[PDB]
Amino acid sequence: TDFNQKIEQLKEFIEECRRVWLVLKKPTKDEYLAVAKVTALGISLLGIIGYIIHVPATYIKGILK
Amino acid sequence: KKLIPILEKIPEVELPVKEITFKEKLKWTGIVLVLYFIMGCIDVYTAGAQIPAIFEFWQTITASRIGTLITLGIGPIVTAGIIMQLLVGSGIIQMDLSIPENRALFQGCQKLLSIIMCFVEAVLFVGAGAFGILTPLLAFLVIIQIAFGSIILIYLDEIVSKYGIGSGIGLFIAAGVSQTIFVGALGPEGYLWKFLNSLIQGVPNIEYIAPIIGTIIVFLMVVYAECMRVEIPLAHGRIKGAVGKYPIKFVYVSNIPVILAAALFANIQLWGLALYRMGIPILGHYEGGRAVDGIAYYLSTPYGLSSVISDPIHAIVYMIAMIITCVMFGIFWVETTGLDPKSMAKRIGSLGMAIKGFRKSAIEHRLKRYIPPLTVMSSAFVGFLATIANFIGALGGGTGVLLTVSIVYRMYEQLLREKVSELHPAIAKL
Amino acid sequence: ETFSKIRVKPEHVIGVTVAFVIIEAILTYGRF
RNA sequence: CGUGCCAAGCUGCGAUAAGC
RNA sequence: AGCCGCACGGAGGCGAA
RNA sequence: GGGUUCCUCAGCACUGCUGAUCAGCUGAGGGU
Repeated sequence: TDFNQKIEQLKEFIEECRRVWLVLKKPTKDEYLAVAKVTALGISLLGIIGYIIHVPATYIKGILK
Repeated sequence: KKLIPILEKIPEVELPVKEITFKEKLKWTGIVLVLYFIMGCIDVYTAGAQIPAIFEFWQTITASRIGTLITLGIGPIVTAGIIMQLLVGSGIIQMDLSIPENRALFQGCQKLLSIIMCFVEAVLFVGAGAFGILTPLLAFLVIIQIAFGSIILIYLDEIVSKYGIGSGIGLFIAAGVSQTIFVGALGPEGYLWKFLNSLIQGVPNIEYIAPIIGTIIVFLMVVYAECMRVEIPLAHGRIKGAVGKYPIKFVYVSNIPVILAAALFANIQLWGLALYRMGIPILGHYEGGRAVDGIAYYLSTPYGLSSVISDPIHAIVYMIAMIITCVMFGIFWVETTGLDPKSMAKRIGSLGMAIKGFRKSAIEHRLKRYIPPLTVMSSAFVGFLATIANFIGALGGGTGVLLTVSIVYRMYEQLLREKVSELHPAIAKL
Repeated sequence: ETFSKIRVKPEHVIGVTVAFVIIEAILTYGRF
């Protein structure tokens, strides 16, 4: 029984989410671009350093293993 | 009364009320970043140069690296935080932080546990057969180093947290993923090459470039999602205008939250295998390294290289499973830690000056009403995204990429709020 | 704030870390 | 009496409103 | 080759169409 | 007849036969 209730309710709340939604802002080539640009940038920035450290430090572990 | 004695014994970091220049917060952060790589690279002192593959599931979230001085990484700290949110979350240990007591209680306490979980994980790791040779003597030695390295991070986090920019954890994670990418794709045994070479060799291997694509796609997707937002707040309109909204929950709301959901699963695949080759199959039958049956199995993220269709049901469960945990964490974080009332209102209204009126009652109500979308959704969604981000699968981690990208942007913001606060020595709250 | 009866200046943790590195960095590698 | 993103006075203008 | 009256703000906009 | 003096919020340089955290006062919104 209760199960039916809750099921009836979620359907309601979820519908309450409606009147709330219908808003989201799709990104514009301009904004989207600029952003995704900084993201990848920082990503590679955090990646490189790990490389500079890793790669070689393994050339060692490896040539002395 | 509380565990205040040993709690007062646990060192902390000296926070200077002096002038900490942007240039210094920056330079500081950087020093932490590097010491991170050093450890993440250095291997743990252990004669058994032979280690049983790796746990392609814990690293990412735990942004660490098995076999190195940081083989446990942020893992403990996260675990710890997970429990707290669990207790102080399901009311089990109801606490109204408000007072600097509960606040500093919840904290100090968790910190300790972090050191507890620091060793536990260590032992659990070796006990899960993360290295192969259980020489009671050698085993002991290892555990030492292991958990002690993670300790350094706990304190390096503290440093960044009070001497630089952004956050240790946040950083650290982004630190790892970024590297995992730049190296995996371009490093020594780099993929871009393995692919490029495969082209030259004359046998174009779509499996060498694949994972690299996986990452672009994710990044692109994850970013879009990280964009979603509301809008003023005044009109401008476009324009402006004066006053001053006005936000609109989004993705970074359920950040720390999802970090905990994924981390929960992290401690299950670890805790199951651990309590597998060291007892009874409570959680699942691993074999082959990871798990091939049990709670463990149904709760193991599918990513790595390519998406696995050959197990629909497996997908479904995971997804739904991840969603539940996500929502749970999100709630235990708002009970909690989500846009409060005091501070909110207290500050709010401002833009004192013709442009022309202001605000007042009713506004708060409306906001709260049209604000119950985040928390639940924010996470429910994210968690979904994160998960699906894994089916697709990508370098560094389908779910990890989501955090990184976010952490990196919240880290850009940090760099700006700073570039400015470095001018008007006062508005350190607007 | 913190109930940590003890105060530790970052310069230390950093140097203490440079410690872990040197120790194991040589404790392991540079065999013999 | 209106008209400006915010516009009280002055000036301009007139629902095409400091303009077409 | 600037401009958005007196009117030097904030935001935003117009101008080699 | 007055004309916003009404209600709310924020205020105290002005007005209030003293003072004021109050107000028919000052500012912004709202209200028929």
